[PDB]
Amino acid sequence: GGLTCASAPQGTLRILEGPQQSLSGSPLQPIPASPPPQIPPGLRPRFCAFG
Amino acid sequence: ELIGTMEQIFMNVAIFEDEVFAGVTTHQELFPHSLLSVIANFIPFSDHNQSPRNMYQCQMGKQ
Repeated sequence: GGLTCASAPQGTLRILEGPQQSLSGSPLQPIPASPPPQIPPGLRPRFCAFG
Repeated sequence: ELIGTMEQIFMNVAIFEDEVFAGVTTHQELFPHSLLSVIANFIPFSDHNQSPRNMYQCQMGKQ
């Protein structure tokens, strides 16, 4: 029950949970481009010149 | 992702999908006019008129 002292420890192993692999996909997923505005189909002159 | 006030001085966000590159770009804003208030969105064609015109329109609409 004396509990004598011991020598100096050489190395200290650190145990830790691993990096989060297979979380990010190898291609990227962007928000798609909002489309450029279209001229709508079915546009015709509705105004006739009077008389 | 709810980016806060101090994260986005270290993040490379992108506005357009074409401006997204590989390895450099890590985020993207939702819609590209997100930088504007509710009232300054209500201004039609904001990107064509000059800036104090917009800053004056935002206090026209509130009058």
